[PDB]
Amino acid sequence: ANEDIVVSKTSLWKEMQYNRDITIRFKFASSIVKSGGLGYKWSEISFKPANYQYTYTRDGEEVTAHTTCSVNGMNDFNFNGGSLPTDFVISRYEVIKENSYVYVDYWDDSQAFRNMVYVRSLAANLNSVICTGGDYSFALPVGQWPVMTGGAVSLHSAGVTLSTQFTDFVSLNSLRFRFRLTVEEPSFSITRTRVSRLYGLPAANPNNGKEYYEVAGRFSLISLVPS
Amino acid sequence: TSLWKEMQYNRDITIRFKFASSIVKSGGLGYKWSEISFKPANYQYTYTRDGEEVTAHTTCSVNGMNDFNFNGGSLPTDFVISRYEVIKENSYVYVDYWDDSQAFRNMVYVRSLAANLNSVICTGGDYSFALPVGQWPVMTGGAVSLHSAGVTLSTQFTDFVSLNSLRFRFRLTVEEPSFSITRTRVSRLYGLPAANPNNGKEYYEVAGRFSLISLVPS
Repeated sequence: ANEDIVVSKTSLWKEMQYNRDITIRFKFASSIVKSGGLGYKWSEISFKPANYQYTYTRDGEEVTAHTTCSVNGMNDFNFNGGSLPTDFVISRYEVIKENSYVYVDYWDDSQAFRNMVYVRSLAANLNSVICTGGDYSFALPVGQWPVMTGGAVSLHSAGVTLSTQFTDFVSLNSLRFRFRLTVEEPSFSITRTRVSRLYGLPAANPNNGKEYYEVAGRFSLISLVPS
Repeated sequence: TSLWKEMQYNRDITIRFKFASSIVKSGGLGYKWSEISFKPANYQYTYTRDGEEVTAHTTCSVNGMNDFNFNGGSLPTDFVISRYEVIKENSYVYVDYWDDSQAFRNMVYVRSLAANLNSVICTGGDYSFALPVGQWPVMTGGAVSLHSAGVTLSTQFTDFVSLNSLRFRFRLTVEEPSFSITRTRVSRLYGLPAANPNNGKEYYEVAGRFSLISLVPS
């Protein structure tokens, strides 16, 4: 239909500010696929969305939170040790750099979260976090194993998106925190190759054995409330 | 204190979108492909509704895709596809939508959203795999129909203002024709592969009606 219709009687409203602490814990995931043949070649090392769930205290209440971490704007690198069946090769491996973004979707079970409605403005003041790459060994059938090591980026808050999903009957909120990246030390390399001194975070072992990365701070919301 | 009231905006909607794919060959002799995957795709267009010319933007992405593979053998000369994506009934297609219409500008303080949309069938086109020697295997077919499964309102807050967008989620049903890869044992599988999901179409279209209830100044 193509119409405009008045659904209620004029009412009174005012803007109210809400400030709340937030703790964002998340982690990456990777997909590593080998090529067939003898076993010296890898076809793909890429980032994959990863979920994390946890609980933390805020204002004397235990808050249960869920996050999903994904990346965008990743860069494709490769390593060609040669065309022989016995030459080490990585056809494609992803690296996040300053032209990439990390997104962390966040939801929590607090009444404050469910009550985010008619939000006019939302700003976040979050600490940065450094994500560093752990080692990843490439187990060749014969010979010493090349090892990817290093790499690091720091994450900096760059906007927040509030999403409200409308299904057959009710509404569910989600916040997406976007992070811009700055490359940091150490650079990454692959032992036993001439690949070294590159900056950014590869997808081989982005969590470096950590159970999660954490970004904490506060965010303020200004919403329209009845007057 | 300000004065506000709820308004309902009923409008027809035309959603045009398309897929994109990434096809990466393995280095070497030329018989191995490493990946065939879906990638997000943007589309922009204009349409008319009750006298107003509406300019719209969409971004189409998929989630829950399935990783298939074809292993013709471990010899350098055997055709292989290490990983190709297929959307099936456990997958979702999402279409983000924005338009420049006056009604869309009032979608800031939203009480509810509803959409009644037609379904659309997306069918795969052919994709040839040029081998160094021998006849070329061709991936052909595949199809899914898209069914509206919810709408999400997104508001992006950056340094100063807020940008709104709608995300339409579609659940899928597999349809005829099934897909296969000629010159191989792979045949009659159901779902839409990432090889050529647009089948030479400039875009796919889903149209219907949209209902918005929001709080606006009095």
